[PDB]
Amino acid sequence: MRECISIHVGQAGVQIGNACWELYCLEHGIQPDGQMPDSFNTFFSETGAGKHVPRAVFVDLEPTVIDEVRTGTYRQLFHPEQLITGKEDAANNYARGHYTIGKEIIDLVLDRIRKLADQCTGLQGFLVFHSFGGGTGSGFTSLLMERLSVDYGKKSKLEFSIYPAPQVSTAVVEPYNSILTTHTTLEHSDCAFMVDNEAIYDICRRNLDIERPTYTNLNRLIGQIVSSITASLRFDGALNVDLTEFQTNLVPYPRIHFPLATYAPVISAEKAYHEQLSVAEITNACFEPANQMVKCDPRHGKYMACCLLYRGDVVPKDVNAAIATIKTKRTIQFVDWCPTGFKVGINYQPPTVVPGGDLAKVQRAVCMLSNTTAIAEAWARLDHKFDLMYAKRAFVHWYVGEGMEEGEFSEAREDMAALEKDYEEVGVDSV
Amino acid sequence: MRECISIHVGQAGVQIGNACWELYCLEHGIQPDGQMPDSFNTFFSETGAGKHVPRAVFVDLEPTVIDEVRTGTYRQLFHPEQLITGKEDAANNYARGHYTIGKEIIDLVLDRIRKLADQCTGLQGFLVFHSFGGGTGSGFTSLLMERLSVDYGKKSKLEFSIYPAPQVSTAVVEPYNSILTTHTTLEHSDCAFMVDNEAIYDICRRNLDIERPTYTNLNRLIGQIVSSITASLRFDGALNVDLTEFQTNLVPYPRIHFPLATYAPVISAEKAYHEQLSVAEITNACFEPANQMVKCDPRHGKYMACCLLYRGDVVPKDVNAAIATIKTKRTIQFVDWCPTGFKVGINYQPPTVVPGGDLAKVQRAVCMLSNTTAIAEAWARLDHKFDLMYAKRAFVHWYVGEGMEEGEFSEAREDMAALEKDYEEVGVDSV
Amino acid sequence: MREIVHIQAGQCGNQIGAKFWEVISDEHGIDPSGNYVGDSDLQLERISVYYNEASSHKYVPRAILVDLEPGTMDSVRSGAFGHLFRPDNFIFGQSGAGNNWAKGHYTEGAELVDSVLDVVRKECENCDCLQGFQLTHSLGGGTGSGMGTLLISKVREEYPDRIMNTFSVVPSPKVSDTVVEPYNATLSIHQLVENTDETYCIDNEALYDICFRTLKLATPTYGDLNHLVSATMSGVTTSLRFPGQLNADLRKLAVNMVPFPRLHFFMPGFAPLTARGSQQYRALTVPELTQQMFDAKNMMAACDPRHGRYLTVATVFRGRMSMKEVDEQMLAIQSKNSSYFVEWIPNNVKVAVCDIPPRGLKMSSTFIGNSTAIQELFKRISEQFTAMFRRKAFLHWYTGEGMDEMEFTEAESNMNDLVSEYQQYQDAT
Amino acid sequence: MREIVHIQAGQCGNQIGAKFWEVISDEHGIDPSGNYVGDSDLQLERISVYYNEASSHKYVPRAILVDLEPGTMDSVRSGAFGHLFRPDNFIFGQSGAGNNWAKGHYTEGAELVDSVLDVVRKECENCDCLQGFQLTHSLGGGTGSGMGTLLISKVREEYPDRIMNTFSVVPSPKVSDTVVEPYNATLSIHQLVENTDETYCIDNEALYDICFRTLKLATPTYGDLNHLVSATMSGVTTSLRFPGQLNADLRKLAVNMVPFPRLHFFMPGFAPLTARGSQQYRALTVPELTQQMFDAKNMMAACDPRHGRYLTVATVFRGRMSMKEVDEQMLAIQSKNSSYFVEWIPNNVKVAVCDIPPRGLKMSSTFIGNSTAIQELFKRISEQFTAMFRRKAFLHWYTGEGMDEMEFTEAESNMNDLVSEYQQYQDAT
Ligand SMILES: Nc1nc2c(ncn2[C@@H]2O[C@H](COP(=O)(O)CP(=O)(O)OP(=O)(O)O)[C@@H](O)[C@H]2O)c(=O)[nH]1
Ligand SMILES: Nc1nc2c(ncn2[C@@H]2O[C@H](COP(=O)(O)CP(=O)(O)OP(=O)(O)O)[C@@H](O)[C@H]2O)c(=O)[nH]1
Ligand SMILES: Nc1nc2c(ncn2[C@@H]2O[C@H](COP(=O)(O)OP(=O)(O)OP(=O)(O)O)[C@@H](O)[C@H]2O)c(=O)[nH]1
Ligand SMILES: Nc1nc2c(ncn2[C@@H]2O[C@H](COP(=O)(O)OP(=O)(O)OP(=O)(O)O)[C@@H](O)[C@H]2O)c(=O)[nH]1
Repeated sequence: MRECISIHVGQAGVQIGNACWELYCLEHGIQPDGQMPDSFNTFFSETGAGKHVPRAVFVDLEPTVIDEVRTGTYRQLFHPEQLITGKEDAANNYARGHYTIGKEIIDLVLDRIRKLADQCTGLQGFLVFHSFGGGTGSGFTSLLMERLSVDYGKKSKLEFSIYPAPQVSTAVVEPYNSILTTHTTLEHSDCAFMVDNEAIYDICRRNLDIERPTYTNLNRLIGQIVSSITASLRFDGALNVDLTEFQTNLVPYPRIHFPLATYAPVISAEKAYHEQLSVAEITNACFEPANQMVKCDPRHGKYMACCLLYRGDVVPKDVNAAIATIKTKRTIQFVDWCPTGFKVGINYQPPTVVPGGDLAKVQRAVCMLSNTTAIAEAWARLDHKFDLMYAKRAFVHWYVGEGMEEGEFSEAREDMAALEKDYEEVGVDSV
Repeated sequence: MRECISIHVGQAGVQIGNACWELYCLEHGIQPDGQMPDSFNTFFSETGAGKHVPRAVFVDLEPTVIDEVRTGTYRQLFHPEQLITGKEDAANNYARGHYTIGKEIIDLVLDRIRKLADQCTGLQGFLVFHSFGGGTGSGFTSLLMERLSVDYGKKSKLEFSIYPAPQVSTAVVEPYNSILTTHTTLEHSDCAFMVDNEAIYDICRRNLDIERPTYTNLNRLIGQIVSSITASLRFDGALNVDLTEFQTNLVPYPRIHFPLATYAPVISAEKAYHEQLSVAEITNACFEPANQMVKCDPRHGKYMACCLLYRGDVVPKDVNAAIATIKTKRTIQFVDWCPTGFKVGINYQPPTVVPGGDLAKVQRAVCMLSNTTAIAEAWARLDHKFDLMYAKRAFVHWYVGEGMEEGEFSEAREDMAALEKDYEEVGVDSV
Repeated sequence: MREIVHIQAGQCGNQIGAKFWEVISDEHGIDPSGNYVGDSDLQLERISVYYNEASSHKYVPRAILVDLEPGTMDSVRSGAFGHLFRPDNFIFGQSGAGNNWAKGHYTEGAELVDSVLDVVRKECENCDCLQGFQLTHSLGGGTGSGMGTLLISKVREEYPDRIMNTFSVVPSPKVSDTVVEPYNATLSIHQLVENTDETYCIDNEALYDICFRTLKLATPTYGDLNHLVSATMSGVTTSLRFPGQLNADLRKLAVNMVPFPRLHFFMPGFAPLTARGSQQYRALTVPELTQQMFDAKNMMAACDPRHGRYLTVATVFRGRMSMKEVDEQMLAIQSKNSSYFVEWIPNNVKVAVCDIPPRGLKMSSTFIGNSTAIQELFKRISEQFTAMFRRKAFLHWYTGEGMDEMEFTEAESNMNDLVSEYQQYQDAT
Repeated sequence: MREIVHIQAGQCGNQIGAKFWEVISDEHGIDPSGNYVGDSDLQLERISVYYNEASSHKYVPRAILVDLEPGTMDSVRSGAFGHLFRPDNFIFGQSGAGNNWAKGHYTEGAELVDSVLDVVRKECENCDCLQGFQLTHSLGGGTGSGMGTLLISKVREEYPDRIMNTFSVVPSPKVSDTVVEPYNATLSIHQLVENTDETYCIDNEALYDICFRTLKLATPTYGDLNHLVSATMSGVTTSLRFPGQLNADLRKLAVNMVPFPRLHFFMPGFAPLTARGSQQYRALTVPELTQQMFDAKNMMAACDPRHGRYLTVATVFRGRMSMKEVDEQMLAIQSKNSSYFVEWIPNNVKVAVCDIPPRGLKMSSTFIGNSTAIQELFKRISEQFTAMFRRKAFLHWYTGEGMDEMEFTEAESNMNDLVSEYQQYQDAT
């Protein structure tokens, strides 16, 4: 049972999945041919011949990205009837992925899901992968996850979106294509993670000691988190942290489903020996504002409900003992209305090494998922930055000419500001 | 337990720790690779791989000094996250150490301490190492000792400062950046040892029979004192001289924490056979004014409370017998209001030999830490030397332009003259 | 595979097009006969953006060559790549319009332009997903400014969804080789605003300025300025043909650059530009070459970008980059001259990288700035044109053809509204 | 890594610059092509104080060569290190100011300075932590004192925190080669007090006196005087590039020497200076060369330090020293002529050592004295100026250019206040 499929939208969606599925082949011994030379069935619906088809569908409207995966290595692993591919990129445009071109290729993607959702006895949930930086990653995903929640109501669906940074930016229209996305991902999504891209450069420069990291050095650090979140579905320990359990162990309301991921340890191979990596160091490093995976300071906000997911050679004695330091005698203030603490997700399997040579092997890890109210300062940029652009009506005619009504931005901002008011609402108890 | 970290700062501070940590590896069998081929945990937080990491924070604002350590030998012993390094040297300017540049790199040194003070079950105290001769040793330490006294209130903090010599001099603003730092170390510090730099030449001239000593023949002698002070925390004997039940054998009042170190014997290798180095001559050598570590005569002043810290093959029979000659049958007059004498810190471990070939091995050693009032003559040669320069207002425009108020020198001289009045106040009992 | 038919109108556009395909046939490793002799197969997997296939391993470029002036066809028919083009595509009249606009648009050009659209519809039929039309012409001349805008308004009638490029060499006040240059320039722009959706107003003054100051050549003998505008013409579409870490199509550029549908006049720029033998070996290093790429000297349009704040900026890199060093440098540029950008477009510098450099370098990066200092390019022409229109000199060569006299007063107001529109955002916020 | 961009104004400042980088490229082991052929890695680990990198193991010196007249550019292009410098840095005008100050500062030099600061800003941009600027020029000349002080006052406007060095060659009353030497000298120092942070008044008389008396050469044919000022130019920044037992930066000398913000005028000194083959073998052994260093003969400025008491003294050593033998010897100097030092600065002799000597010795040590006997230098010039300014001779070559006549009485009072300021501490306490 316990199968879980992962869909991938956009240039960010495939380039993560090119290196995300690079990691799962090492975490099960699966060759690049798909031929293993136990229980991999949460991510690999195998065939009788000895192959292993990964349960993923790669979607992009532009062919220039998937053809790297379709022709380089791992070209025999995937199933060629599932790498869905358009012709026009429609890039940096929400309406050209949600109304014009993405309307055409939805019926090939959503048909391919039902050719994979009919091989799952126990379907845990969907794992989308996109960016909020325009094109299909926000335009087509808003069309896809609206279409999925009609056909699949009572089913969880994670979201590993790449939220756009305040300062480091690529698209000019990058704030327009994120206010138009949160109207979708408030309703249809569930526990939509939003990592950033600038905050990894503040991780891959000091915590990881390499200079000038490429996009293949952040799409491996984003691969380990989706590994250790779903490390409970396929291994042992004292877990009970399957995706339906930690879902309503995390969100307090149906509108506070925006946690942040945080990995630890991420220490390089040169300082892997000069520090004992024990469980008190591993959790205390996991709470630094210089170690989060989004550009926000959690010391400014207050945690609602964390969720630590350990894996490797730990024991629940000193996990529960090192927690009480961070629980009580610290100044990382929790919210008042829940004193129970946080989930503990101990797993047995240690994390592995992708052989590209980025971070050396360890014995312990943690992917803490705090549902803090410091995400209200991540949307405090784009509530202002988009409003600074929309005041002059810049770039609107590339959306109002594609099918998008001009009042949608006045609706999306009105919704996304009421969410930010709702996020700052649950931060106080006493008068 | 009983761990004790040691921060270093200045051109003097790293150059001592380059040779002080050279000694501790010999006193525990630690290789230069940090891999011992019992109880060293007061100076080494080991890892599970068989390595050993020294618990020291080498800081300097100038990169050209730590890069000697970071590239030559002992480059694998330390941890690269703790060798904190600025860019500008903060050239002999107390305001560039306390206001301008030191303000920037305080938040990295103070962050590395809490990544080391959280690995300590029992923390005995801090061991700073700087010089009063300008720059970061006086400017950045004044911003550091003021910083640690907020976060770590009830904690001892030793200080092995180098005082500016009276006649031998290196800086021109040596008297300017020493009145400015004693306003810090009068309050925030605790048992601030102030060895001199000229007086160790007059030990390396006659007692040690070498000629033209470098800074490697002079920092070995300052490393042996910090060895046998902390020889109670990691060896055995009749000690009970840990750093909190020893420092209340030193201070009679909260402003008289300025003892002087004195080591004995320092007899060279060729002179090692022509003298029975026994406890009568070993104790009597500590009270020679040609054998102190500060250029001052204790025969002029009166001792308040010594602290004789033996080590090696002694027995407390003749220790208490050889003391009574020095106690009564001498003219080294004690102050009247404490007739109990002084401590005795017998330890079993003999001192070792740094293989540079400076002083041959012995069986006994002392580090007597006398709280004499002969330090008041080490400040009247600075009170006059500073006020001779400040009368013409020379060099003040290199401080008032850097973020320092001009009235601070009229405050620091006013403070340190009232200390000298206070240090001479407790010198008389009967009328 | 996105497709772009490329229309070398005029003669200067034919002069820079003969050095444009010489870049690309080297960039894909295509022999002058038309075969393939390239080494890496990553350059072969997508050549259909700029090429077709014959009944062998022999490719033929999707090119339409249009010039009323003949004989310059016989230059490129007898040059180094005469056997490369399709000989059916060579469309040329007989007379050659002599720096006239009314001739070449109304009288002479209308008797030729129907032969072109029987070829541009022949080439639109062999393309699976058409992306757009490039056309390279010289503004201010006779053919490329009068046949070209007739050709665009006939193409945009038939293809209102495909994108349009225009590498118009504008006239310059210092280097002018035509007395009726401020007449053919201001007549073309009115029929260039409403139809094309992104131009590239390169100039011929700053190209002469580069080969003396930056490139430090002795004699710029027209095989360089027609080459230097070919490098920044391959550089726009170097992401359509090569797998990049972060790639950008032509639709991605025109959705990132124009904030209003009338503001498509871009000043391109290409870097690195070394010396001939000195900086390419000794002095220049090639990370963080955006300091060269943003300079006033290394522009194509002869305008001072310090005289007006940028609206949007696209920097298409090519080399094997490192995306922190691309983006951390890009923030430092935006924070340095923070008054030189529009306030209400925050974080405007669009990046785009590739994986294959030009053959002979390691890194390279074009730059496509949509400045507002392009109003100085149009304030010179609308000064010179309003001087000659007072005396109404040189008017019987245009009113002699089927062109009214009120067409000039209509075309000047359509230009002066554009300079009023571009000045509307230089001072406002 | 602290960085020092190195300008070279004037002709003499270019004549000593070609023998300055000749010293350093030997000191770091750099071939004249620009590569690295050094043995010890402690050289290569910090060369970024004075250099850059190429796209190979090849380094290029951070130099900006400015002179109003060419030919001296053709000397360093055709010299031993022609292919070392960056050819973009070679900034040179056309005319060359003929020993005029108003020309070269007001008229001619203003047309060149904006071409310089587009290369200063390029070199300031490729540096991580800039330490300061050092420019080597010649006072008394035309383009080393007119262009030079214009270049300083434009740089200190843009970088008011970086240090400033100036290795100016002051005129001498005996060896004078210019009739308007007491005009261009006394104009520079008004614009040299307010902007430079620490100068180095090297005279050209004592350099002719060293090569006869101390060095005992036969004919000092300008490859020595313009070399000996480079050996003390590397001696100041020999602690920035090499690990020492006790090292001092350019900020350290600029904070240990000046007691007041006006008193930055240093007379440097270098030792050991043997004979060519005689004293380096027959007589001299090299510990305690300070008694050579404090001599009146072994100075650079042509002033007598016995005629005026020292204020502060920096002795940067270089050899493998022994810090007792450095400091105990340094006390014996301060106790010998105890009346030759100022009273209210006790223990003024700042010391600093290194670990790597110059190639060809074992020990070496410069000396940077901030005396008050430098008032004897300015008392000569303000004597010669006040003689010529009575008759107002040679004024139509300055007032003919854009310079007034009250500027001289304003500039002479600024010098006579400086000599009034340096005399204020010679006799007081
Ligand atoms: N960028 C370049 N422009 C050129 C070059 N040679 C000429 N020209 C430019 O093009 C202009 C003239 O070329 P045209 O094609 O406009 C002449 P016309 O349109 O009348 O077609 P023909 O008479 O058949 O030549 C001239 O003013 C220049 O501005 C060149 O080599 N490169
Ligand atoms: N240290 C050296 N000084 C020199 C040398 N040759 C000349 N000089 C000195 O420098 C002075 C030369 O004047 P300049 O260098 O300033 C020549 P100026 O800038 O005035 O005009 P140009 O000749 O057009 O460069 C001369 O009076 C001498 O005092 C030399 O070889 N070395
Ligand atoms: N963290 C991370 N982000 C990426 C990576 N690759 C692309 N991105 C993000 O992707 C964003 C751009 O959106 P795209 O992924 O190109 O979405 P798209 O426009 O539909 O893709 P195309 O249509 O093919 O252009 C940028 O803001 C990048 O931040 C990556 O490897 N790692
Ligand atoms: N006793 C002793 N003193 C030293 C030694 N080395 C340097 N010193 C002293 O240290 C002072 C040097 O300055 P630092 O304390 O390091 O502070 P600083 O001014 O910032 O110096 P830098 O960090 O190098 O810029 C001098 O006054 C010397 O007296 C040494 O080996 N032994």
